[PDB]
Amino acid sequence: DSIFVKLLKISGIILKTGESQNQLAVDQIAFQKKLFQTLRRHPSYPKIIEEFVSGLESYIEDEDSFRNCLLSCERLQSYSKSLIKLLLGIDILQPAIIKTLFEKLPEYFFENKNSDEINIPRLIVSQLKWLDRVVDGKDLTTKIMQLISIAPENLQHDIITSLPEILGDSQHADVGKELSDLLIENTSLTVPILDVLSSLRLDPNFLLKVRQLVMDKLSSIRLEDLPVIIKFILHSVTAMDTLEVISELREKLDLQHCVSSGQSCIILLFDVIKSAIRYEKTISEAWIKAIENTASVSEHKVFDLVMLFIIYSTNTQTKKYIDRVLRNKIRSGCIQEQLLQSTFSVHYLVLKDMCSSILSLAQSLLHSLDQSIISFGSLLYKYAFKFFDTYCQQEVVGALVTHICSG
Amino acid sequence: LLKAVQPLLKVSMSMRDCLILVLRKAMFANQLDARKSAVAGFLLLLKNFKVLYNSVANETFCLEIMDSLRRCLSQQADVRLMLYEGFYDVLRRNSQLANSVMQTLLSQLKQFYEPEPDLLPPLKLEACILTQGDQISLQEPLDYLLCCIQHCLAWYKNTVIPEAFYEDLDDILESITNRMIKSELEDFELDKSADFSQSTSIGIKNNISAFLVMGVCEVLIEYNFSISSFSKNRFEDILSLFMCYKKLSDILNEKAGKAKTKMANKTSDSLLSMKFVSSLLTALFRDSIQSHQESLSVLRSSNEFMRYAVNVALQKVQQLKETGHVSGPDGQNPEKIFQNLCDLTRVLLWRYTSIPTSVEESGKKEKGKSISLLCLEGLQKIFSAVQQFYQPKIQQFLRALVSVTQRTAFQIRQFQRSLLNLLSSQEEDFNSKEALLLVTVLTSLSKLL
Repeated sequence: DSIFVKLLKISGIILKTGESQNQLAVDQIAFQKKLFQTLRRHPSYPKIIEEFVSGLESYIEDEDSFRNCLLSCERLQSYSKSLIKLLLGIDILQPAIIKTLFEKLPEYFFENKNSDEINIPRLIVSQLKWLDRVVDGKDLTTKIMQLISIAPENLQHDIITSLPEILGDSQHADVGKELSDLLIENTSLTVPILDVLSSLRLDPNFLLKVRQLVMDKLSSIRLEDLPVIIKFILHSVTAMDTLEVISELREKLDLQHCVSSGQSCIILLFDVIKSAIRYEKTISEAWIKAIENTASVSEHKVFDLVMLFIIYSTNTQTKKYIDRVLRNKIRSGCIQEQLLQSTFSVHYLVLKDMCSSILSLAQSLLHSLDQSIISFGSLLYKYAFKFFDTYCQQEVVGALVTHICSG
Repeated sequence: LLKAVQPLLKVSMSMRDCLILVLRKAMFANQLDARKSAVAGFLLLLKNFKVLYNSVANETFCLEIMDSLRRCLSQQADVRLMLYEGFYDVLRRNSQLANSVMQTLLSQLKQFYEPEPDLLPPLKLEACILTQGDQISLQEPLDYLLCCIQHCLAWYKNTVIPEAFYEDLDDILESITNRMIKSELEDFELDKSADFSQSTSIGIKNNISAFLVMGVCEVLIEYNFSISSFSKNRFEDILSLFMCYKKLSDILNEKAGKAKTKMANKTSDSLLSMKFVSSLLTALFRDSIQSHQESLSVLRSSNEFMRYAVNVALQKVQQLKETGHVSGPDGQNPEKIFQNLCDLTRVLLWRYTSIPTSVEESGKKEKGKSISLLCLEGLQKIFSAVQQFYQPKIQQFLRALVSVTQRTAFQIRQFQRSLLNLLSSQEEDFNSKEALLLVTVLTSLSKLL
């Protein structure tokens, strides 16, 4: 009936009632360009957009019709993107659409998961994701940050986790500042900010500021939050603050106050460490040399050796620097059994995967002289065989009989 | 990696849809290599995925990709650049897209184009710059863009036709060229209103704008030359363009004469294809055709121009010695490069041999940068670069100009007698350098005998 639904029908899309996923009679870009060019060739090209938006907003006043305008379109030639996203790529309707889209949503902050357990705020933010074009960022920037400021904890948290695909290089840095105003506002809300900010283009100076605003609040935290925090920290460092921050961190931590969410989130911490150690050698070599330089004090702890094993497994190339560091380390009356005991007593699930890493170390130890070497390499086998799988045990004995027949 | 892989992704749909998924997760990432590898992957899809399995399964899909690339175009400069560089390759491999592809860049230009004549600074140059927190940066390399446009469009007219975008673009570039002739650096606010202070945000901006300007001019030079069957008004226009270009270059020499010589950004590579340069020297030195000659007598006059348009071939071959590749179109199809190196060698031999240094009429200042000398310098660098890279095609090299050796000896003797004449002539101020690199040439040549 209306210019809205009629030009939908013309452009190759069917508008259904509000019970089922809408259809489309042509390809997506065919429909989009037919709509665009048809409005352009239609006279009063500026003011037909007003009739379009008025017809649409008058149509989506029903909850289910609104939801079906938002739901995926049904393809014949068999699913595609929704109607509303196929209008959101259209740059000329774009600002008015974004305005009205942000406008009515505060009717729904209590009418959440209405019919089929669908977060309509999550539906309406999920309209704005992987936008292949943005026409005005700063109007959206003002709107998004104020609409986050009004929103509840869980919903705005979900919105926070979905921003950086939406945002452009026009509007990263400024929102970096406003997010620190949100960072300070709540202790409940500190971590998904770090997720976002880690995933953004921001200057290293504000990044270093917020890095210190994290690092002062390291030991004042639960475990749940630390891998996503630490991931951010692992890609917050410079090339020059590497030794200082590794030392700062390593001396500051507990890993033991937290000690079945504990071992699970420590595995995720270590996965974050595995993702950052792999290529950023400016941090991995920084770490190796940050601990070899703290070989003086024999009070260096589980984390120092866990990292030795992980990094020895990780980098094929930096194996022998680790090898030589440990052969000097062991000799000083440093690394001893009791560390290895608790290491394999609690931090076993991480090294459970790194069986052959341990075994290679052991094999490389038992070859040489200095019975301290040989003693420690044997203790390694013992505890490694003890706490690990039957596959690990099978592997161990294989390796042992090999050292026997061979060496 | 993906050059290797993709023949898998002809077959698989799951891996294809996981790759493209990762490419569209990467363009919105913080680390820089995400954006660029995302573009790279995209273009390679766009390349080999079809020529135009069902074609209806691919066209829509590649269009979807290019709708995605309109995002990257909203991102930092080099990500735009990489597109602009790749698109000629795309079209040579995948013609059917042209009607779309042009528009993608046309609209990209239209944020800068000012289509009202009697407006002199005919582009928006404060759209190609970004200032925030007193950090001042380039965005939208317009120069490379125009280069892309020119190349694609010429190729279009060449092969595609044997439809309104390009019939417009003709008159677009025409109006741009005319406006460019009579914009005299105070529509750009240059040289006196600013002093290219690398300290000040404004002098920085000036530096950048100027580089862009010169690049623009270079492309327009290529276009004006390409259009005509050697019509004289366009050649006068080329000379005036070049006169403004050189004016800018010597402004920077004034500005680069004061500070220490770590501004090696002045030698920013030209936006002229190897191809066009080959064709240009071919037409300067081995053209006696009266029907064209009235125009060429205009360029042949302006020596500065003639030495610009050699220094280029030097920058191109020097790119070929430092890297395996050059910047332009067909800048990695090595046979194209081997063609263009042969067709430089040919002309420079013609020039150097026929016309030695002792016919000079310039004097002491240009005697430190005389032209025949630079023809020879390029010859030294070519011979060096070939023996390095195109070893097996050396018999092919020379039939241009029987074994390897007779060809080699006949080439040698020209330099040999040249240097002998050089020594026998004088002892007062004999051209040290000429001798030095004649010897160097012979050195290179030796290593085939």
